[PDB]
Amino acid sequence: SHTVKIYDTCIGCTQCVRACPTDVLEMVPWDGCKAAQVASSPRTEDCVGCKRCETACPTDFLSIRVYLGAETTRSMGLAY
Amino acid sequence: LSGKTPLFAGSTGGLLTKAVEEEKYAITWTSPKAQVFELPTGGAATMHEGENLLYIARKEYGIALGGQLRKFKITNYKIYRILPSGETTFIHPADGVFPEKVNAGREKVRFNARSIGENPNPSQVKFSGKATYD
Amino acid sequence: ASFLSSIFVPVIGWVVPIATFSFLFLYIEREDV
Amino acid sequence: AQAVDASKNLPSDPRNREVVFPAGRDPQWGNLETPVNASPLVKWFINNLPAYRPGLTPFRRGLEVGMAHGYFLFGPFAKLGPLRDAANANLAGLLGAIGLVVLFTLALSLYANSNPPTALASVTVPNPPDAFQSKEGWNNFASAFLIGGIGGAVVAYFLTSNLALIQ
Amino acid sequence: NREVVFPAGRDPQWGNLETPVNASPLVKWFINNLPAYRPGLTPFRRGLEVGMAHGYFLFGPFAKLGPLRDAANANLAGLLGAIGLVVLFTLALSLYANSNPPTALASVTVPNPPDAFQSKEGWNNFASAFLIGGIGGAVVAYFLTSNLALIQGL
Ligand code: CLA
Ligand code: CLA
Ligand code: CLA
Ligand SMILES: CC1=C(/C=C/C(C)=C/C=C/C(C)=C/C=C/C=C(C)/C=C/C=C(C)/C=C/C2=C(C)CCCC2(C)C)C(C)(C)CCC1
Ligand SMILES: CC1=C(/C=C/C(C)=C/C=C/C(C)=C/C=C/C=C(C)/C=C/C=C(C)/C=C/C2=C(C)CCCC2(C)C)C(C)(C)CCC1
Ligand SMILES: CC1=C(/C=C/C(C)=C\C=C\C(C)=C\C=C\C=C(C)\C=C\C=C(C)\C=C\C2=C(C)CCCC2(C)C)C(C)(C)CCC1
Ligand code: SF4
Ligand code: SF4
Repeated sequence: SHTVKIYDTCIGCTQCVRACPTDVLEMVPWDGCKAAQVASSPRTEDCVGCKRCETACPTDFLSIRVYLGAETTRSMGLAY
Repeated sequence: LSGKTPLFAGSTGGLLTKAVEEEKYAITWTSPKAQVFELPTGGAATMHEGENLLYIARKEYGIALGGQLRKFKITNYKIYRILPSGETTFIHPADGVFPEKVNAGREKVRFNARSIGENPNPSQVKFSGKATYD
Repeated sequence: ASFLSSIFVPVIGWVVPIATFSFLFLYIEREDV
Repeated sequence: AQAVDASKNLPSDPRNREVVFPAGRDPQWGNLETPVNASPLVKWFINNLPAYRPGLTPFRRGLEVGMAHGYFLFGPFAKLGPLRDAANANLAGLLGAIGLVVLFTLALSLYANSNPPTALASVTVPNPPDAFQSKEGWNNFASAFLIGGIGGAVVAYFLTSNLALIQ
Repeated sequence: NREVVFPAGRDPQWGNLETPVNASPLVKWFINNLPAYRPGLTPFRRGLEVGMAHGYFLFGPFAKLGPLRDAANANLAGLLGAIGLVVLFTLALSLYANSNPPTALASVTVPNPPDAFQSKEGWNNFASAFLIGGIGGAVVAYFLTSNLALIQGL
């Protein structure tokens, strides 16, 4: 449905993965020798576009972005 | 899925016709003490002494409930996805470690090595099926 | 000649909407188009 | 002290008996069993209505449904419609009432052709209602609504117009 | 411009030819969605809609052109005469139904098998509905024409 893109400016705050209500994000180890970790977006079907992660990321401009796209039952948050 | 349902009289807010037809969810957790906890949708309920189970409409309700369980110091919250055919999948944690703590088995996905400002202009990728963020 | 208005007004207000909405509703609810 | 204060906790108190229950045994479900929803009186009435009555054909259901509505819809057009004070007042009600039945039957067959999802089950009607889960059942229901609706309106027209002769 | 007429299907061996009248977009919809071919209907509903169309059609010739057309009971003759013709039409169906009718054919305009007219039951249920709808269509046409002056008089 949506597309959550994670850019190079991450620093491993782990704030995005916590703020996500639907657990769309995950912190994975980066192949960078001195880079501790980096975020990920493995289960993007469950994104609900609430943009909490964009509010959490403390970079000058956000390392993470949520681009709106094709909607569905899960993305629109319809229990019915 | 094995567990005792929390004791509550019932509520208008809860499972709907979507549950039978489309992907009802279920959350599982084990409690040390029987305590009163607010339900995800209206009201209060009493969790049992061990192996509680609750059927849930959306995945958001389960994780929202898990944050409340952490106030009671219950961190073993498990969520499943129940299709109409009965297929149950260990959905929320794919591996035993939580999403916050790093694990070697995971792999980065949808990672853009460029900076956000280095994205191309949309005029460069018009009439191609490509998107700027990709 | 004034009898034309007695036949053209109602079909515009009733027949044309019923035909358009009925076709459009079945068209949008179709599974394969 | 009064005994009413002491008995508030006991289950023998008429207070503590609870009328409301969860839908079925599962409390997670949406509905709540209430005396309006789950009483034997209401369950008997709703389940035995033509839309839910057991062992009836789809054509028989719409005829019973249409004959009621046709007989009902004659009233508003006659007494309160235009030309209510005139010799042809009752006649205008017969045409206007049949007009809705045609529009109503159109919506039925129109809703029928669009694949209807399902007929839902609730506390008042636990079983699935009928074979209203297909185009064939809804289409026969529509044709029956038309016949009964035209007949019911004629009946109300005959009785209402010839009421003085009946007196 | 190029050819408009094609063979039925891919095979040219078969008789039928694809033509505008046979295989146009408009004609295929009308014929296939007529009650005799419309999908999702039972045999009873098909006969009802067919009869209802025919009773309304057959009332006219008897009334405005039959004997006593220039009389007070003109419109009444059309209703009774049409019903007698509908009954014969109903009787014909029962004979064609009760004589083991072979099959229904599939042409280019109706490519799929047309309907469940492949048995005695489908035709018999068709006949019962023809009489019900057939008599109804004539009774409707009688009350309108007889009371058309009133309906305009309103
Ligand atoms: C634009 C087209 C259009 C036309 C031509 C009409 C025409 C009419 N409307 Mg109407 N209407 C329209 C749009 C239209 N409406 C819209 C958009 C709305 C929504 C706001 C309404 C809301 C509306 C109301 C709320 C009412 C009308 C009524 C009427 C009738 C009143 C005539 C009169 O003076 O007294 C009556 C004069 C008569 C000669 C008796 C009329 C008898 C009816 C019209 C016979 C109809 C038979 C019908 C064709 C059967 C249908 C079946 C068929 C499809 C097979 C008249 C026929 C009034 C009414 O009661 O009509 C009965 C009325 O109460 N209309
Ligand atoms: C605004 C809506 C409306 C109107 C105008 C009417 C008008 C009429 N109805 Mg009626 N009805 C209605 C709604 C309406 N009803 C509803 C909602 C229902 C279903 C609950 C019915 C069920 C019904 C039946 C079963 C019968 C009628 C009959 C009649 C006619 C009585 C004869 C007459 O002319 O006496 C003069 C009329 C009046 C001075 C005014 C109306 C008086 C009637 C008796 C009112 C009855 C309806 C009732 C009070 C509605 C409340 C229901 C609610 C508690 C659920 C009259 C034309 C009878 C009939 O066919 O006539 C021969 C008949 O047998 N109606
Ligand atoms: C074949 C030519 C022919 C024609 C046209 C007529 C015409 C007529 N005869 Mg007659 N007659 C004929 C030969 C003919 N006769 C012969 C050969 C004899 C000697 C046996 C008689 C003996 C005779 C008698 C003794 C009487 C008549 C009477 C009548 C009249 C009433 C018809 C009636 O009720 O039928 C009803 C007809 C139908 C129910 C069917 C109509 C079929 C329609 C028109 C089909 C239309 C098809 C449509 C256009 C196509 C659809 C296309 C689709 C894609 C939309 C009418 C003027 C009566 C009368 O009094 O005359 C005034 C009368 O009593 N006739
Ligand atoms: C008390 C009560 C109530 C009330 C009730 C009511 C008010 C009822 C209704 C009423 C109605 C609503 C009625 C109606 C009836 C009707 C009728 C009576 C009909 C008739 C019909 C006929 C008879 C027809 C026939 C025909 C046909 C079908 C076709 C052809 C033609 C003819 C005409 C033959 C209720 C339930 C709410 C609730 C509970 C209690
Ligand atoms: C344009 C065109 C066309 C034309 C058309 C036409 C011409 C039409 C026809 C017409 C017709 C042909 C019509 C008819 C109709 C009918 C009706 C309208 C019916 C009615 C019915 C009823 C309503 C009934 C009911 C009932 C019953 C059933 C039983 C009991 C009684 C009663 C009455 C209730 C065509 C297609 C050719 C071709 C193309 C184009
Ligand atoms: C549309 C169509 C078509 C076509 C058709 C046409 C075009 C025509 C037809 C035609 C016809 C098919 C005709 C018929 C006619 C008939 C007649 C002409 C008859 C008459 C009769 C009479 C006149 C008699 C009377 C009576 C009765 C009924 C009973 C009692 C006694 C009396 C004698 C009274 C087809 C098939 C392809 C297909 C389907 C669709
Ligand atoms: S910069 Fe944003 S995406 Fe990267 S670790 Fe911090 S909060 Fe997560
Ligand atoms: S919009 Fe943001 S907070 Fe919401 S699911 Fe997507 S990434 Fe997580």
